[PDB]
Amino acid sequence: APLPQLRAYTVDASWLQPMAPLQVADHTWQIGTEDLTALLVQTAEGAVLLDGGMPQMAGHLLDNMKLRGVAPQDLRLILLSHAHADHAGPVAELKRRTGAHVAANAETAVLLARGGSNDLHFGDGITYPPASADRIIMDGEVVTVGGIAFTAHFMPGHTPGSTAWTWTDTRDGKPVRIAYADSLSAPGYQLKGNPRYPRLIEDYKRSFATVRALPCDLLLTPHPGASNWNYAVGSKASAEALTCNAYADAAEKKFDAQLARETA
Amino acid sequence: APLPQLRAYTVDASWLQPMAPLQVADHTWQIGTEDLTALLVQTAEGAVLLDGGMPQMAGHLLDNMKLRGVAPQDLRLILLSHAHADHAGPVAELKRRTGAHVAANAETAVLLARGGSNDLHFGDGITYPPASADRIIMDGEVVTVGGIAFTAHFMPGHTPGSTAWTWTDTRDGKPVRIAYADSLSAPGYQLKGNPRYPRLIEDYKRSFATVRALPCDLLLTPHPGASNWNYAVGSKASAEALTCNAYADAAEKKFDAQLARETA
Amino acid sequence: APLPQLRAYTVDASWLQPMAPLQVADHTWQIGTEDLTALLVQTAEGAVLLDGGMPQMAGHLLDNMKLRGVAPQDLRLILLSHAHADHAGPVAELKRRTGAHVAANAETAVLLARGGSNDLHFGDGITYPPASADRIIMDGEVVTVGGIAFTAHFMPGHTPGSTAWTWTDTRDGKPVRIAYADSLSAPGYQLKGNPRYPRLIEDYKRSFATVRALPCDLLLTPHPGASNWNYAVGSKASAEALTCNAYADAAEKKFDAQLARETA
Amino acid sequence: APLPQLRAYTVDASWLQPMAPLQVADHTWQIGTEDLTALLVQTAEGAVLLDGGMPQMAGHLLDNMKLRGVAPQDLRLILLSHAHADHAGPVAELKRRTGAHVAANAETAVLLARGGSNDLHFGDGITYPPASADRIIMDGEVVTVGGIAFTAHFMPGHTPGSTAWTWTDTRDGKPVRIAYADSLSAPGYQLKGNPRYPRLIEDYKRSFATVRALPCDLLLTPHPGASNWNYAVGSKASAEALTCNAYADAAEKKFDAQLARETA
Ligand SMILES: [Zn+2]
Ligand SMILES: [Zn+2]
Ligand SMILES: [Zn+2]
Ligand SMILES: [Zn+2]
Ligand SMILES: [Zn+2]
Ligand SMILES: [Zn+2]
Ligand SMILES: [Zn+2]
Ligand SMILES: [Zn+2]
Repeated sequence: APLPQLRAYTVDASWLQPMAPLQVADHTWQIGTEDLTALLVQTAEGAVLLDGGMPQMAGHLLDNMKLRGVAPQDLRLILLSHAHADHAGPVAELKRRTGAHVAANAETAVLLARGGSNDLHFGDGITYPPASADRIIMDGEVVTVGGIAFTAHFMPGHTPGSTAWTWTDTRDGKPVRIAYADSLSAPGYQLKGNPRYPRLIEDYKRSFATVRALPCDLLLTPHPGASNWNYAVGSKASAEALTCNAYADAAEKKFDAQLARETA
Repeated sequence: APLPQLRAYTVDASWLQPMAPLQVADHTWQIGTEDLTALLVQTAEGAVLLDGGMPQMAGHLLDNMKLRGVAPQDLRLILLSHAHADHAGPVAELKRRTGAHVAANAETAVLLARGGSNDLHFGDGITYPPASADRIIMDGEVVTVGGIAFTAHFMPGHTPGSTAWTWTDTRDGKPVRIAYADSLSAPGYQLKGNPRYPRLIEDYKRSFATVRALPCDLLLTPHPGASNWNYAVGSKASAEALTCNAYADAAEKKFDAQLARETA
Repeated sequence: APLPQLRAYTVDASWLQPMAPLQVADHTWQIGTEDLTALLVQTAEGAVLLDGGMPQMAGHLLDNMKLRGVAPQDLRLILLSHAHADHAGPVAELKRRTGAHVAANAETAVLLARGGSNDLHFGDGITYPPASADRIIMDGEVVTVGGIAFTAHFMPGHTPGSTAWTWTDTRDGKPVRIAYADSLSAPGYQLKGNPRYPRLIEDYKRSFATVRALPCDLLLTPHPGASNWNYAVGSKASAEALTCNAYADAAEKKFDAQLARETA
Repeated sequence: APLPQLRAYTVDASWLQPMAPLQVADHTWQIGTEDLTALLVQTAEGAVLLDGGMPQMAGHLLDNMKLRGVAPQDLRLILLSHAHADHAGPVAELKRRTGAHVAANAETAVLLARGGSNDLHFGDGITYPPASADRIIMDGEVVTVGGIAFTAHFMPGHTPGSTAWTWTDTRDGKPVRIAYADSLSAPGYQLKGNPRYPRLIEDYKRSFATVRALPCDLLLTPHPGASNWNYAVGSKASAEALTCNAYADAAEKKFDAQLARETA
């Protein structure tokens, strides 16, 4: 009986279903797949990418950038929600092909640098090509590109380095406060007495409160279904989207129920 | 008028004054200099080093280990308070010469990896040879070597990755709770509205409360004068040592006064 | 039509077929699988591992070390032939579980650090958990553990960092010169005018001559079939093994034929 | 008697003497100091920097780029001769302030990543802020920016990763072959039987032959005096410059004399 073969990270088909750019605000565009968010922000001094999706999405992202008039060398910065394979997947290839820099907090930087391996909960089950962060970000630090200011808000739990990003765009010149909040799920995590993450419960509980207080007129999430976006229906995509409060409340109720189940 | 020459990091002579090993408890020894702490813990399965001091102290540390019967290959693990040049200085050389591993949190790992350069407050003024952390530690995580359990307690402020370490030794078989608490100083830091560390004040304030609640019968600090140790007087070294409460209280009063001065 | 799913690196079953330790010489043991070499060298000051095989072989290797009386903390050093997933696969996990250091040349170190990704020929098709090299080795440099001296011989081609290792063991006290020579295959490589490896042909040709001149009484290779070893037949495993000259000659004839085919 | 204080890397004043940009060819400019080369190549798609000089030269380089009409974000790529502090000094700061990428061979990448520490000959005596290489280059590989093609030629000896760069510029539309050849000095090196560089002599001897055969109408070197440039005399700076043959011949004669002295 030989040792088992390695298994690939397979995902639902809708995560891999390309879509054309969908405008979110004057400078902000969804350019990922129907079920994975990847936000392009276009400024007068270059573009910013927030998340990339799965590793095989690199070519799709570059195609959608080209549709927006963004050449590979116009991509200045890549920001991340968290460094799991389904959001940071293509970062290594994008850096090689664009010359962009990556900015991340220390926790995200170290997980990105090992390609998602030795994950606190998944081990080596979900890996991707490693990448190096070029700028280390602190909680509340402001990153500016072309006059648009992105503020980082640390929200540990789903990963130690999970981060929300806020910025103000316009909608026909009128200001709109966008919040790109990270996942608050704990998929199959051991929550209580986890030797690799002893303070996991306390971090999640603080993070629910962080998300509740974000300045936000429009909430988006790395998995669009988590904030009730439907990228497939085009102009009506944001009709049913949740507020920050409703997203945090829904996430905390699932968390408390999962914690009670684990206890029992 | 040419550009200025580079300047070396020069320190008080007492920081560089070697001393013979001083026993702290049954398994725990101070083996650094009169004014820089470096703790050796000897177990049945190898030795642990907490801090190393300045870069030029590598040979002294190895000599003092040899006096304790610890061969270079018996050093299993290096733990750190924080990754400034006067505590993590010799880590790169010690790893090369012993085969030890380094364990650190993500913040300390990334600062260690750039040799203290691009420091949030010191820039490139105080650098040292870079080293890589082999094990990333989470807050409250327990590291065990030879049955002795070290628990990490994150106390950000002096650096983002500043860490206290606690363990229980014996004194002639009777248990003694040791706390190696990091610095709580802010030497020349901009505290308020610092763009590189927006939440510095909140982190320090939480850290004062963390240090107050450490389980501790005997407090030690990377700079021994900060907890009123006097390594030079041998057996009487710990006579005047502060409690955790007194150390945190004294540190917070200096912090509040410095913050009021900066305001004015 | 969605993007393709990621594909796992699947290998022949015999590569994953565990075997008990097979003695090669007084201090040297094959402890990998029937079709992947992993050599354990036991000295008076600890053990050395040369190669590890596939990522999922970490537990098997630790089990076979335990059968030899080698505890996890007795493993001092890991050396590599080359940093493809089928030889460096488990290195990251072995370092975490043993405290060993890894020594490698600069080329191997950088490929190991990206987990085999962005391979000059395979792209991201064959990746594994990244690891960091602790000691960088130069051509002809001698690494000594417990009195046993390993000499590195660079033989670029299969990877830029491909390395042969030589050492002298005994067979009942009588000296035997062992050569662990790396692969000389070019599986599906573009050899001529390769933009990522412009001097590939010149490097292979020099490497054939390097292997021919190795001091060698007993040749072993990362893939045992390449030097006509048969690990499955126990005591007769080395009966048909090739000399260094015959291995290099056979490899060069395959290389020249492949190069003529590519031309045509 | 305390341990010695750390010593700073001090250099001759002329190495730190700023100068205004000096045109070398239609697209190529010397923008470093009177005694340290730093070449700016301006293309239609951004600028390339070859070497930076000492760590404290970062601000000067950015000022001289601005005089040439090159904004910080127009700097696309940094190439290096070798990763000693007097040529790679400011690379870390330049990357942070420009968003440029660094391309280097594996040897140079690993020395750059440790900030020049653990140098084969200098130990930790001459360090600088570490930086990460973003693109790894192979011997003979071509790097293209804005249509201008740079070819790497490995010339190990002064460091293992020492590299010459060649490209074709114009002088009023007429082609001129430029060679930026690395140092061939061995300042205070142990050449024979060096345990850290066993094949040093063979590498130098091959490198002399590599430099002799470079395609070259105009030779430049990281230290301008080595190829008889005089940056201080402006238009006459290149009057007495050596050919590639004369530079290699002069370097080999010094090398042979130094080797005979070491023997005696
Ligand atoms: Zn996730
Ligand atoms: Zn996800
Ligand atoms: Zn400090
Ligand atoms: Zn200090
Ligand atoms: Zn291979
Ligand atoms: Zn193989
Ligand atoms: Zn040099
Ligand atoms: Zn130089």
